[PDB]
Amino acid sequence: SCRRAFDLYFVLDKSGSVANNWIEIYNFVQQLAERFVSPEMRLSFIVFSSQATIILPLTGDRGKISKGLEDLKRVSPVGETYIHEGLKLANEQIQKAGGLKTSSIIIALTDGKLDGLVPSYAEKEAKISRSLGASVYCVGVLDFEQAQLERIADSKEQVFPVKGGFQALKGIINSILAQSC
Amino acid sequence: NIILSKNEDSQTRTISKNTSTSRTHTSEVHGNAEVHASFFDIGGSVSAGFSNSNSSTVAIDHSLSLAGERTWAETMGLNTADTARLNANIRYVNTGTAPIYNVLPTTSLVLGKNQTLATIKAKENQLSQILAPNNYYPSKNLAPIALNAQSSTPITMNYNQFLELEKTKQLRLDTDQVYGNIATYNFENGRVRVDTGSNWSEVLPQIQETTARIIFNGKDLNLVERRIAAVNPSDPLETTKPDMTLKEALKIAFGFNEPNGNLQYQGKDITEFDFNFDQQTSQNIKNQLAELNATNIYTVLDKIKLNAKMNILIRDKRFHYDRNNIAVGADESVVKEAHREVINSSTEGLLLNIDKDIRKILSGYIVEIEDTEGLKEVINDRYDMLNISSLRQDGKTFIDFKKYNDKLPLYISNPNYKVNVYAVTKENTIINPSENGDTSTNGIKKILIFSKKGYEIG
Amino acid sequence: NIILSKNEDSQTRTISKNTSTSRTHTSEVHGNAEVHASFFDIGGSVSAGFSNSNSSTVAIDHSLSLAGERTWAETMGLNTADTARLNANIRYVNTGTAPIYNVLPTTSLVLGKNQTLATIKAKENQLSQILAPNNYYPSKNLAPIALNAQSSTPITMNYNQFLELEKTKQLRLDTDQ
Amino acid sequence: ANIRYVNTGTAPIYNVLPTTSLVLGKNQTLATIKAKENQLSQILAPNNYYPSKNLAPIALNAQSSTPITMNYNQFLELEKTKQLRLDTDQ
Ligand SMILES: [Mg+2]
Repeated sequence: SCRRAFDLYFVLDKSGSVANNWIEIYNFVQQLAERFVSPEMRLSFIVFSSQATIILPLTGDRGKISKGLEDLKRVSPVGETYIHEGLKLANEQIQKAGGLKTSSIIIALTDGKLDGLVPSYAEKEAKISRSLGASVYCVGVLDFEQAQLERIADSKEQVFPVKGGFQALKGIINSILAQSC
Repeated sequence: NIILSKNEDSQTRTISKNTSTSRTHTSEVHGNAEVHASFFDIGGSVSAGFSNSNSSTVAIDHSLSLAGERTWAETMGLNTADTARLNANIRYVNTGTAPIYNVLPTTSLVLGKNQTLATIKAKENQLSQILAPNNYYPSKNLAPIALNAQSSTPITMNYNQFLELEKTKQLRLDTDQVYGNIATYNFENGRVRVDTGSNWSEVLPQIQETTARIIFNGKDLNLVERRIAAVNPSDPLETTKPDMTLKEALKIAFGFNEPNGNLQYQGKDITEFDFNFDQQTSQNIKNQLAELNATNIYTVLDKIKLNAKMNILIRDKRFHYDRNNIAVGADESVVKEAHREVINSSTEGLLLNIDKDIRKILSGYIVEIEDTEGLKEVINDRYDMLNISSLRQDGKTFIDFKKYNDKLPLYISNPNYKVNVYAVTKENTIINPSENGDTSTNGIKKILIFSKKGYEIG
Repeated sequence: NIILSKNEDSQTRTISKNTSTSRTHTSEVHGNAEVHASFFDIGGSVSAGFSNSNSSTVAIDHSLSLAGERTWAETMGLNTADTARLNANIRYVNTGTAPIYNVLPTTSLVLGKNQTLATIKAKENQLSQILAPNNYYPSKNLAPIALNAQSSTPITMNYNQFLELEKTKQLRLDTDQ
Repeated sequence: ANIRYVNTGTAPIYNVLPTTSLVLGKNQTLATIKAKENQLSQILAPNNYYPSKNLAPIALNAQSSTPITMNYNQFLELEKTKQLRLDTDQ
């Protein structure tokens, strides 16, 4: 039915390919953390590239949340595009929270321009997410790969282009509240 | 190079990495390896550290081949009840002083301490090509011979084995000494003939039983062998030989010379190499340094009598050495020096004229970026992302940061940072994740080779 | 000349173009080709540009054979899961200063940088003809020898390969000594 | 098993090695090892193990179409003494 406690995961692509439009990604992660301000809205930040890292754990304390936003602000997008690794550090947090016993919303920011095995593993690691009672959101940047993103998130719907009339913020925040009471 | 594949839609279910081979000369251990009682007997197990026998050693490129590949397993798709077939391209190469005109050696490929994966011995007389000195068999300008690929029984390898292979990424190659017959002269009509009546297997042991063996590595870092006409006291005949001196030896054996009165080698001074002898040769020389009152052999050098069966290992004192006596990795000092030279700095890749002798002891380079404050942001942060250093045929090592950054050049948000590109010697480099899954460059011992500012590049 | 056909009503499903062969002497590159570290060693990889070894090179007539033909593919009818058999007429030819009286060389036909398509080595002593200087083996006034066509294992070539062949329309011929 | 020929005399052998037979007990022969002749060109010098101590020891029926058969009663004896015998020709 409906719920109140949501856990948002912010997997961020800090690869060189998206070193230009990093701010947009930060803004989307700032304009989103600015919205959901419910004590039950535990946020978590993650940034991948040559390897992902847990910038902000899963918690609802703006004391550390703002701290994270301050760090994501001072980031230099560079390195390969190992998105799967990021999506992983996301599920690792979920499965440690309760697995299905947790309503999570993984939001991955990337160009969707994966290469080699990354696609295979990303798509797979992504399904590993939806296999834990969670929803995947591919908020791509630049002329991202709509195709890939589709195979990464739930459906072509959870694919919102950061660029637009809040199409992302709106379509997303309103798609998340469409599950709240 | 080798090529591992799942024993028979399969095209990417196969890994193909390159390899680096190099003659070896395995010595003894430190002093604790439990050796059977038959070790302190006569001839029994007393290998005297090193003896007669060719044994090369290969290493499998630990770098990447695809994208986010991980554990050859998932890459290929091998499960407990599966078999993996090995295949590779190898070339026989003579390092001695004489050539072989027909039957090549029967080399056996081993994995670990005794697990033989196969025994390669291409047909006899099948080839008429010549295995001349310092000249790879299948002429470098031809097609390298390929293992079980041109056969009815390939190379079997079970999951447990295929597992080990990954754990070390290295195989061993032992080769016998049965060489084809020998090519001799013929005063009559001055012709070069191959006498079916004389095969090395007959006239070869003698050489090893009436000479001095010296392993030097100056021409490169590859152990070169040579035997000099030493003398034996117990043998009347073998006394008819000209008395030999370690000095004179290093002059004809390899080519050491006396430019201004200093016995050097194409530049390096005889004092830049370490002298290592075997249990026997040790004494035979110690007793000389005794009746000659001296502590430095480099001095009484030209006064050391080389007796048959004597073994000596002259290796460059610069770099460090392993168990097989191979160019492992020198000290940070020498390392840095070789890179002091710069030719072109770019947001794409550095172009240097790094020293060959050095570059050979380097596994790879770690590209990172230090913030004006003190941050350690690294580009290729995975142990398998060290594969960057290229090499133009002009003799200049070309580095590239792009090979590990979405094929796009550097990202300088603030042209005041510090592009820190380190170097990792073989001895230090890692090849597999930690007890956990640390695919990072965290636990490494790299060396600072570069460090220019954002505005000091472009 | 060579003759490519779909590995076994088929009469026009086969392409037959002529070829131009000529001894070669491949030298070194410009100065950037990434060569393994074993290049600046003694004897190792130091081919000194060019050395001892016979290596000819053929090129396939890129012109037309039929009407509006296009892409050998549609011409023959080769699809991903198909095999194409190669065949050709070749002649040994001595260029040196001395003649060979019996066993001819074991030349291997290559495609690309290492893809060997076969290794031709007609029987030894089988011939008593003489391979005199500046004189093609199968006397120009005779019938040119033909690859796997006079054998139990022809010349296998998959779609991907048959594709490359078209992309360059050239094969390589290396010969021993 | 992994075995190695080893010369103890005063002269060397240059080719054909001996035809040694493995026995169990007083007459129960378990096999007769006699690696191919001329197959090897290595030298069996004095006080020097055949497969050079710095190499790979030869292994019985493991590199063959008929291994080494041993029934329960035999396998039993083996345990009862934990010792085999090796006789070699000349
Ligand atoms: Mg990218």
